[PDB]
Parts: sequence; structure tokens; C-alpha cells
Amino acid sequence: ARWNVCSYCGKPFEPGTGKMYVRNDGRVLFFCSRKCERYYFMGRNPRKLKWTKAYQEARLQRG
Amino acid sequence: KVHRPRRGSLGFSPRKRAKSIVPRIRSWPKETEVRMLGFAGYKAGMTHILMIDDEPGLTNGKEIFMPVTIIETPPLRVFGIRAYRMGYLGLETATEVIVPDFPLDNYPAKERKGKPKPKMTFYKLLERRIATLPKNYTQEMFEQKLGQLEDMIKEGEIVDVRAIVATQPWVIKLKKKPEVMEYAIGGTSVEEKFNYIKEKLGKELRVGEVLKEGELLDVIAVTKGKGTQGPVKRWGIKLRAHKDSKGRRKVGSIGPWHPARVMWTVPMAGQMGFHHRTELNKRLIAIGENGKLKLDENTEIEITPKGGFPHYGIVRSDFMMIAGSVPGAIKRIIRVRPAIRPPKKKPPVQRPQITYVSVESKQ
Amino acid sequence: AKKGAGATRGVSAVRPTRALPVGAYLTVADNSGAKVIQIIGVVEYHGTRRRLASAGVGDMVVATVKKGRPDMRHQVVRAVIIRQRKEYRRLDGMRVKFEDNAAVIVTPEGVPRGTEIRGPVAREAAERWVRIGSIASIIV
RNA sequence: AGUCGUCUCGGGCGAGAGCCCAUAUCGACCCCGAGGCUUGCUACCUCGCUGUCGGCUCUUCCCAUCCUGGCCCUGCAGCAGGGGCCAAGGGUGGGGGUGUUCACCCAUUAAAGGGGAACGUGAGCUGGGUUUAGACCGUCGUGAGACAGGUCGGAUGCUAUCUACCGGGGGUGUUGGCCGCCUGAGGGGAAGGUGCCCCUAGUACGAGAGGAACAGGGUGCCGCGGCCUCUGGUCUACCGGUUGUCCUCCCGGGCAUCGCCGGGCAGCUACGCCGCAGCCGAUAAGGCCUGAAAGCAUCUAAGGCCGAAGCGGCCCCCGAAAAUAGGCGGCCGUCGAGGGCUCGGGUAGAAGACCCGGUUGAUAGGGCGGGGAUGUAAGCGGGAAGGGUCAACCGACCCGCUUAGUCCGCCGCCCCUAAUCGCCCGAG
RNA sequence: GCAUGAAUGGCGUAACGAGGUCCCCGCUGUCCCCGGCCGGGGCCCGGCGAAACCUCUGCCUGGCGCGCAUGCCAGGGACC
RNA sequence: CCGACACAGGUGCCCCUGGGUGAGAAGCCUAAGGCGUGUCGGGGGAAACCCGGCCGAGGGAACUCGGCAAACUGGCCCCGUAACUUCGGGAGAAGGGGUGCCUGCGGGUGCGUAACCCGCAGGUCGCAGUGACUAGGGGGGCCCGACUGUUUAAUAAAAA
RNA sequence: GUCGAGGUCCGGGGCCCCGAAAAUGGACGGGGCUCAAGC
Ligand SMILES: [Zn+2]
Repeated sequence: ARWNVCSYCGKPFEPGTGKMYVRNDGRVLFFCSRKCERYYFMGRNPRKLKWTKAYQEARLQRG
Repeated sequence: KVHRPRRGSLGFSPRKRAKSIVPRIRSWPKETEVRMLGFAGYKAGMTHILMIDDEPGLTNGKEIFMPVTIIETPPLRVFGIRAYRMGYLGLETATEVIVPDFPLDNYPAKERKGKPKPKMTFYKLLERRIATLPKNYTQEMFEQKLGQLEDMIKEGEIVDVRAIVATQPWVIKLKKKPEVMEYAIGGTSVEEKFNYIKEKLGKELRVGEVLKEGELLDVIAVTKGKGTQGPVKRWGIKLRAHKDSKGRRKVGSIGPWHPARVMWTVPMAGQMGFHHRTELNKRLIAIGENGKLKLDENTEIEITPKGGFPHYGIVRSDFMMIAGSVPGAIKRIIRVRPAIRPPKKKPPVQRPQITYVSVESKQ
Repeated sequence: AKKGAGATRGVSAVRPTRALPVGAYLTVADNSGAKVIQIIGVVEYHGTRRRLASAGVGDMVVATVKKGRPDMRHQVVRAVIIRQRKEYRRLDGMRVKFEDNAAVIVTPEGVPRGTEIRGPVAREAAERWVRIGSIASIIV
């Protein structure tokens, strides 16, 4: 009964949903949906899409 | 030759359209306590929960995911009592008494521009199902008929008694035409059963009053319809060789030279779905009141997900949350009865510990 | 309680999906001398007509070494799968995945033939086989 | 098709081998049989045409039973073996070479049983082998040529007339018609089958090694019936990027498989998820009780008890055409209850049928709101690698108004629009 | 060498081949195990409108028989 | 016109082909010219099934007589290319890197900042720059025939 | 060595019994039949 946080959009998702991906180095990434997972692996930059939490950080970085 | 089990089961033949969209119950459990043996509702949708497992098994005491189904359960109206005597070859109905017309209050009347409230009454929604109801039927006539039935029971010609109940889709605003069902009553003495039905004749029954949380049930309903389906989907035959020039989704040989006929057991196309089915040993996780589920005596949550149940409205009345899936499309009438062949180590009869309930948009 | 501490096998409450049929190439993730193996069978599994045996995480399979040192090549061995790419569900309902189809060579009784495992080891396999989890470095 | 020489499988006797001991096991030399599952013999039907071997798909049956259930003897200590009996409910799988059936081999498994159905199944498929027409090699022949010797290539027609089975409809009858709820005579079922793990237990047994069982818990696999909350596929609804070209350029569009590419809710799906009784009754093999014939003995002759995954029921599915063609409540008749077409829609669907709604109203459309899918629209302001008189001006692209814009085969509220008018059958 | 052989030629051979044949990487719905979607048929309605074929007819089990019968014999079942 | 036909065959592809992309008389879009007569229409989550097409998680030939069918590669520039060999070939062997748009410079021929080609620097967007269309998968052994070519019009294209 | 009515063999005859397992569900023609509806 804990809300994991997506590694791409940075938002929490409800229990019983999403998935956890394990890297060969032991790093674990939580994906709330196939959309987020596919974008992450494709390489689309999360910091240019307004519907992600990284966009606010990018806006702060650029002022 | 190479052996294998046959494709599909012969224990559900003929695979024809269900006789009636309203399911029928053929057998009833044997219970000492005096209560109605089952209930009826409308299938709303599905969701999931996280609960601490209390059923015996490896996953005991550990939080687990669990899919659950929601049945909206408006209160039923008990409007008939029927008696059964012992015939030559089985039970035969001896008499049946319905209550006289009475005003209907739970009808959600709306004030439109012009004209007063409709002022509905019983025997007016029931006509949509029966179409031929008693006229000039008075309280004295009903009382004398009940007295005659009781005298018959005293004489002992009556071996069983059952209740005639009606659904009320109008209170939840689903539809208006009710569904009439016949329910057996638990117990042993016809006198006790008759008193139990009589005290409730013309009144309402609530699933909270009928069923118990955490008990096993059997679910009866008509499955979703699929229309005509070929043997590959209907019975699960294997696709033919990819080089076939006469099709791939068909049976190769439909029989040998002798017998010089097609055996009924050969898979063939036909109706799939819309069959009368019974599912055994489904746990009743919870019963909610007025569309709200109470968790810890200080927290209550609307059971309806954000945006409502897909292809369904909003749960506004009592409802049942059961483990797993159930047959039937959305809004189908679902009947439930107490477990008929339950296991020996049953789960405790009490609500489990629910740690989370999903109410996120399911569409 | 026979073999209280000498037990080699355990029980897991999660059954991963059998996403690896017969004929699949698994990467060996230990130092037994083997590098790649091919599944040729699955122990403790009954199939049906024209069905290839399938294996998931934590289940023993029979394989042959395709790439490896000369001592180990062309040898029939037992391997326990520790990582698979096909996601499988846990008790809480969440899916877990991995980066590659990786297994560890073990004896038929389940005692590993190597000394170290490179990369994460699935909790399912670790729970099912005590020794594998015991000698594993990082369990995810 | 007939026969069973041969083939497969049983029986009688008991020489002998088994430390003695014929029968734990094997059983010579002889003799008597069963099946039609190998081959052969005959030439009885079929040459104005019944298409072959093998494989795939699918259905069904026999026991002389491989495993699964229960037993008897043992040269049966345990774990295992050898022989035999009852038992056909279920399973009997995956691969390598070869056209192969078969046989051999590999890794698993409780087992990886043998057969019948026109050597089941080509108006179901494939065409690798076989058996035409082309060609090569070896051998034989003077030759044309031949080879039950190899080798490469070499076509598979169908608009279902009757019946058959699978599902879907319209009538008659059931002593008047109609609406509703039931009963269950019968038929179908495997709706279940089978491994492993923990304890009993390192215990019984055994010198030791080794090593059980009753009972009690967990779980996998195969099979069956459902569902889409979660995960994956699809999603020619929908949103975005972008290539060539055309509509003069800007927005916005057509075509190029949906132009290509990424995401994608509803729906369908499985690779996902949920469910599937061990209790009673009588028995087969087998174990016993009482008891004589035959004053004893004796499980049997009379009689009684227990005793199988097998049989009957509980359970699931179809079921008033169940010809004894059913029961009950209600309404109607001796103009008229109850229906059909037409009307707005899918909890349904090939036509029919089924289900909701029909002003006694939220059925669909419309308006608003909610919830979602893409991913921040057009327009404007600013910047921009540089160019330009280092001015004006051009500029791929970036930033702010902007969680924007577009759309929604989902949901709630509001009678604003259309569910109206009308026609027809009907027992007496 | 059952039964190869030197111009009905022997042996070898680079390049060539919709010739036969074996193996390896890669690829993939060939397969495990099949599931969605698109267009055309199939289906209904309005029209034009045939042919192959046709002794009469047309339910089964076990039998008799020219030895594998819808029609025969004894039984079972079946409204159109 | 011939084939019995207002026949998807043959005769006649017998003579000719604007613009863009592009090497191109390729593919795609389009102008002129032509047509809606490659001639029965209407309805539909209205199925099963059949034929054409697109995609498909994990595994990757476990299918099959046999990788039949499909898929992978694919254009251009640069580097780099084996055994064998009849020294000509094998060869585009194999294998590796790049590819769009925008702002300017430099070179070739040229009177020309006309026209067609060839390089350089910087900025920048996407998962993908031969973004559609066009567009080889590859390697190693053995038998036969040297090669191009011809053959049973209508089951054999082959070593004949 | 005590009871105290028939025993203990042999060769035959009649009927019956075991020996006796098959594939669509089923064959005394069928129903059925036991001092018979068999011999
Ligand atoms: Zn996310």
C-alpha cells in the first residue's frame, strides 16, 4: 500500500499498477505506463515536455 | 498414435442461447438458520484492492492484490408467497398469494414543466412484467387467502414454501420493468418458513439483512454474448497447416467412414456466449451502503471511480464487492446464493483487512 | 525437521511467467566456465500435444553449452534461470522485469557449480534456491 | 469376404534348473486352444472407373493394462524387484537423422501400452515415398530396350439433391384464449486428472549402507468454464512528428499501404486474472464371521460384515412434444384480455429471435459539467548560428501567453428536438 | 569396386547457374499459440437470371444377402 | 479486328510524351487530353468462414520431406576487402562510418553573382534524415554442366 | 480306545461348472421365462 513514483514523469501512481525495470548494474526504475517506459528507452528528453516534473526543473535551470 | 484430451467439454451441451435472460436456480443449499437463500443485483463494473490475506495458504498474513467486482443491490420487494406439495413425480405448486396494491414511495419522481408528480404505485411497474394483475383485490380477500394457505399448511399437504420477490431498478434509475424471482427459504419447518415470509410480505429486503460478509457464494448469470463463432474459438481446435489452400480455422475431418454419419461430438460452429452459467465458491469481500464503503470507522469512500463505471452510471444504493470476476455483461441481472459445495477449510466469515481501494479512473 | 540447514531448496509465494521455451539461449551469469547455454528441457513439467516446455524465474532447466571453455562445451548441464525479460507480477500486483535472459549453472540437486554471480538475482530464484541467494551479491 | 499354415496370446503334463524344494521364478520333449492386430493361401463382390503409403486436423471404440486406484504369492528385511488378479474414469508428451510406419538415439516424465473404425479420416489439407510421359549412372541384351537398382523434375476438379451433426426461426397438437412463475420424466459431463514439496522421520526396517507408510499442510502441470480491475497485442476512432508532390506562399487540406513513424482510451483479446466436493449407497478382485454336507475341519452350499481412480447420488448444463403432451396465481370469452407491424436504442444479433425505452419519459440527439487520449495549437512579442550599407530586412530553431489546442464508439444534470400518427391478428 | 576407368573419354578445374545437396551468422507468426485491425465476398433487400446432375425414394443397431443396405428380418427412435 | 461473346487473352507498344523529386522513358504527385462504361445498385460493429493487406509481447526453425511463405539488407560518399585463380576475375567478397534543414564561405568549366557540378565551417530539430516512393541479405563445403544460349505451345527448363 | 450307523474305494452314465479376451449400442427373431415359457 505505497505509491511508487515514475522515473520518467516523476508523478506517483497507485498501488497495483506500473512496473519496475532492473538494470544490469542494480539500478531500478519505476515506470507508470508503457508510454513512459517507451519514451525513456527511446531517449525523448523529459525536460522539454510540459506534462513531466522535470520540465519545472528545466524551467528553473533556464530561468 | 499420439494421444491428447478432446477439444472442449461435452458437459455444457447444447451450447444454445439461454432460455431466459433472467437466470434460474435449480438447486438450493441446506441451512438450519431461517433466512432467504440468496439475493439479486445488477453488475456495475470491476476494480481492485490490496488486502491482508486471511484465507489459508502460502500467502497468509501478507498484503496481496485482489480483483473485485461490484454489483449494485437495490432492496428487493417481497410481494408473494408460494406453497409446494408433494406430487407423484416431484414438487408441485399448490397455491400462491400476492399482496394487494399499495402506494410506491421509493419511485424517484421528477417535476416536469406542467402536470403534477406522476404519483406511481405498485401493480403499475409490475404490469410491465406480468400485464395481468388482480382487480378489486382487497385486504380482506388477501387475508382470507393467507388464512386458507395457513390452513393447508396445518393440514400438512404443503411440503415447502418459497418467496416471490421483485427487483426495483427504478430506485437506482437503471430501468423500470422489474424482474420477478422465486427464492427458497432456509430452515426445516414449513411453519417457520411461512411465518418468516408472511412477516415480510409487501416489505423490502436488504442484502445487509440477507447475506453475511466474508462468506462463500455461488453466482448465477447469463454470460456475455459473442454471436456465431467458429470451432477454433468455440471449442479450441488447433489451426490447420499453414499450407492449406481450403482454410485454416476449420476442423480437418468430421468423422470416419463408419459410422456413416456425423457424430454429435465433432466440434462445429454455432452460438458462443449468452449461456446460463454457475460459478462456485466466490468470496463476498464487502457490503456497502448507499454507494459508500467504510474502512476504519472514521473513513468512508465512494465506491464509484472517478468519471463513473464504464458503460454504467453511478452506484447510489447498497452494493456487494465480491472476489474475482463474474459472468455477464454490464448491467446484467446477477443472482447469488450461499455456497452450495464449499470447501472444508473455509475463510473466516468476516470482512478482511483492506489497506487500499482503487477509485482511480477506470476508463 | 530433516536437513534444517542443509536444505538446498525453498518455496516462493510468486510464480513467474514461463516466458522461455525450449530452444532459447540463456546467458550464463556465474564463473563456472560457461558463457551461453541453450534450453533443451524443463524438469518438473508435463506438456501436451505439440507444446514446447517453458521456463520462468526460479525453475531448473536442462541445457547444453554453446559458447565456453573447451572443458565445458558440448556438455549437458542444469541451469536455474535468475533473470528474464518478460515482466511478471508480484504479490502487491506490480510487474517486475529485467534486462536479459540470464541463468546460473547448478548441480541437479541445486548446488551451484560456480563461486560468484555477476549481476542482480531475482528474489524469486533466491527464495526458491537458498544457495543461489546465499552466494549472490545483490538481490533485487 | 472364407481359412489361420504363419503371426500374437493363453492352457494341459512335468524331465530338469533352483544349497533340499517341479510349480518364488524359468520350464525342455509332447499335446489342446483363443484373436483376426503380420504374412500367406483361395478367387466369392467390385475393372460402362470405390483416387495409394506417410504426415497434419478431428471423432470414436476393445482389453490381452504402460502409469494412475485396490489386491494375492514371492528365493517379499526396508528402498526396490519377479509372477499374478479386479479395474478402461483420465494420461500416455518434446526432439535428431530417414518419405518413412517401424526401429535406433537424446533430455525430461508416474508412464512416455499394443490395436479397431474401407490398413478411420484426399466432394478436409500436404504431396515427401510409390506408379506414366523428360534425363543420368551401373548391369543385362547385337538391337529396339529392360531392371520389386539408385538418382533430378513432374497437375490434386465441386454452385450440396436427400440424409447426418452444429446452432437459429415459423406452425399444429396437448379438449376455449392469454401473461407470469415453477416442477423435473429423461438426455450430456472428466469437470476433474496427476506430480512434487514440508512434517510423520533420518523414525519403522536393517550389521551397515540405505531407508518407508497412515494422518496433517503447501503448491505446480494438464483439462474445463468465465472476466478485462492489472500487464502485453491490436485499436484504418483519435492526437503528434515528418518525406515527395499538388491546391500560389502563411494557416488548413488531397494522394502516395492508415504515405511512413511514436503514443493510444472504449471494444476484442492471453502472454493476464478469478472458479472447479470429497461424502454417502451397493459392488468386482481381495480379507473375514457363523455353519453343514463330510459327528472333525472348512470364507460357501443357505446366511452375514467389510472392501476399488471403477458403478448410482449429491453437483453443473439442456429440458412441457414428458402422447400419463404437467402444476399454480391472475386476466379474458361463453364487442373483446393479450399480441404483431411501424418508433428511439443494444445488456443481442447472419434473416428471424432476445433485451431496454416509448410523454405513465432521460431511449437517442443537442447544451453544460466530469473523466480520459495525445502533448503545448493558430496568432502575437522576444531571441537565434550568420548574412546584409555589419542598416532596414531574411533566418532552421528556441522561449511566454499555454497542462495548451484537437478529439472522445465513456459518465452525470437539463424534456430543448425525435420516440408521433396509423394499420393488422386474435379465443368466442 | 555385387556391377569404376581413359574420346559411349579418366581426373582436376577459376568464372557462371530461377540445376540437385549440407552447414553457420542474421531475420522473422514456420512453430510454442494464436490474438486484433483494413478492404472484397459471405448475409439481408430491389432487379436480370442459368447450368453440372437427377430410376423412385431417402433415420438407426445386430444380422441375411453377389460376403460393406435409407428401402429386407428382429428390435430402437422419430410432430411438421 | 480474331478467339461462338460489349471475352482481364492475341493482334498494335505500330509511331510520340509538359512540371516536381530523382541517374532515369523507374516509383509517387501533378498540367494538357480522356474518363466515371475495366458498368447491377442499396443495407450493415450484420456473424462464422474464404480470399488480398498491416501489425504482434517472450523465445527464434523447436514447424516441415525441405526455412515453402514472410522477414532481415537495400540508394549514394568514404575507408577496407579473403580462399582460390585460366591473372581477366572472385568484388558491390566480407566488414565499418556518414546521410535532414538552416546561415554563409571556397573550387571546377564559364564574359557572367547565367547554367550544371564538387568541398569546407557553424547552428539546429526527431525514435527514425536513401524519413514517403525507389531500393542487393550474407558466408563456408560437395555433385553435375565449362560459359552466353535451346527444349516437350497445355503437369518435366533440368545434370537433357 | 472311547463313543455307536453305515463307511472307504474303483470304473462308468445324464445335466451342469471352470478352462472362455475386441473393437458404433444389441441380439435365444424380440419381450421375457426357473416343479419352466429349459432339457
Ligand atoms: Zn510515468
